[PDB]
Amino acid sequence: ETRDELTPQMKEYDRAGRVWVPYLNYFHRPNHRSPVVNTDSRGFRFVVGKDGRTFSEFEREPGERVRALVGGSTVFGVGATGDAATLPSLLSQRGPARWLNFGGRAFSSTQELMLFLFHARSLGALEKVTLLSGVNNLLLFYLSRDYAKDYGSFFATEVRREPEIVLPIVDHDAQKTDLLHAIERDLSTWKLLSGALQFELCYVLQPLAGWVRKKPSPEETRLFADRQILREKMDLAQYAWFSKSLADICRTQEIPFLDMNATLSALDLDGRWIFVDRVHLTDEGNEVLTQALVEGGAT
Amino acid sequence: MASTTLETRDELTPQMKEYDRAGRVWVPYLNYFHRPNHRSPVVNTDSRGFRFVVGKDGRTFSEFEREPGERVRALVGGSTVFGVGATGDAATLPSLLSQRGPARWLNFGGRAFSSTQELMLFLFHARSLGALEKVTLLSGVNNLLLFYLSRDYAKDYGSFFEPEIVLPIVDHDAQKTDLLHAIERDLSTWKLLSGALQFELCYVLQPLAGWVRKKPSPEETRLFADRQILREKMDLAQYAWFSKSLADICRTQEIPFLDMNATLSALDLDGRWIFVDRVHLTDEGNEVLTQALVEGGAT
Repeated sequence: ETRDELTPQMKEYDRAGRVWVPYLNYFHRPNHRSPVVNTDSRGFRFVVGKDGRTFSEFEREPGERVRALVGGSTVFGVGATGDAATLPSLLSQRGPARWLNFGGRAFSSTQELMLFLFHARSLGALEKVTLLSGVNNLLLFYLSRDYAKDYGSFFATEVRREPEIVLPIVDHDAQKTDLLHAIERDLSTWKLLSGALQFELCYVLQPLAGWVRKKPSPEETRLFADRQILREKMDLAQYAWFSKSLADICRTQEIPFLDMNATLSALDLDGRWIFVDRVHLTDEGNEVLTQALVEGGAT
Repeated sequence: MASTTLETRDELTPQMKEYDRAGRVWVPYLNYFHRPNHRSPVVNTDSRGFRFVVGKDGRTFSEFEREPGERVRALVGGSTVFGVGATGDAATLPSLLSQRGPARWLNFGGRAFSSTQELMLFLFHARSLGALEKVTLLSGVNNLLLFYLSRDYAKDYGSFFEPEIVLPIVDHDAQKTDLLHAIERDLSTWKLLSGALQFELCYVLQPLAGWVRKKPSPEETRLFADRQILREKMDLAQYAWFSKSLADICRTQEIPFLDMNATLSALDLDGRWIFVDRVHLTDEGNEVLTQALVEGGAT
């Protein structure tokens, strides 16, 4: 099969496993061990710095400079061939400061914020939190049958089981705007935490294959050939609206904003193998993304 | 068959019928909140499930509505803040505090909430509230009660009403210090919010009938006659440990703390009808509590 042929590492992200967690609803199974992916006792992915030095369990020594990359599966590094090939590892291997992997597979913006609030007190002082996010809230909105504007939603809302707070959606395209509220509210909270914990904050719209203008590599073409939202609902008009909408939110709140889809389109990636699927990145993808992050002042 | 009479609950506390019917809905992340737009003589909730507050001159406040110049404070907690046991919205603590002035008080009581749910409810709605002068937390007991009802627990997250994050409890009494972590962690987030939103913060251990020294009223004697968790797990030894443990957390974080159980034991309430049940207050109880809160400097 193509996925096993070209991206064999994916069989291991299938086995990594999720567990139910109160409030968060889910996180990664802790203590997972494999050559591709390793998680510590709280479910956080290992980070690899220089010469194979591994960091986990919120370990922090004196004088260490620490930063946090927060997001979904792009931050976790689904599609990487190893812990060392993920963004936090690549960022740690370059810059002065080490980076924490606060990526949560399939997390919405609200789960990203909550994961940080649940553990912030164990991390020490952070210089910079970079948020690499956005796409999941758009995706899971269109995968939802019901939605609460004030709270948002998350993927496995099979968890839920006359007046209600979570209301049925009648027209996803006509009610789009409602999903922005959760992002704007979550960003406002990050802004509050930025000043209180004295870290710089940057919001980065994560890359989506259909939104990056790039002649695909032979590998990509074959991988994508194997659902109507990620298709029809996520067209370039959608990108136009979403990107603009998040840039407006961030500007109003004086949050540096960086749209990685536009950044990757401006680079010359024609024919380069960047994606293992429409959402996830290869090792080379992470290398390029990291380069663009550093370059864009988001690190 | 001999004629049937009203249950002691319906005869002495008929308003409890309305609290049974008021309703509870599922909400993501919070897991549950009050059914919105509920109408009854006893209890009313707005479009978000928050209870109505009655200010001076019988004026009702809801929907986070605010006028220019208003001084606003927030009472955050569980069913004691919500006002289960009251005969009307106007007999609840936020209403009693708003009538006294100088500020109007929001009812951020969530029925059955844990400390974590209380914090999340606030983080989900804070941006809509405007400036707050003081948040008063009236809480604690539920985290203890829910810990002893839980069969499983994740120390980093808590709980509410192949490896795992949520671990089974082997001995509640021996693992009971685990529940302090969630309280201390949430309080540190409150402490952080108090600085960023510039409001005063104060913690009040909510009353529990078994923890208040008071010769029972005749109503209370009938009502209490009818879960050992209340019988043996919440004994005076438990009260001693819990109260002292919360005092230590609050002193470390420089948060003013008030043990309402001790405050009420010191007053002359012998024979007075304070408790609708072991956890819920009468109207009279809310007046006593309000006076104690104001005199204690917790408002």
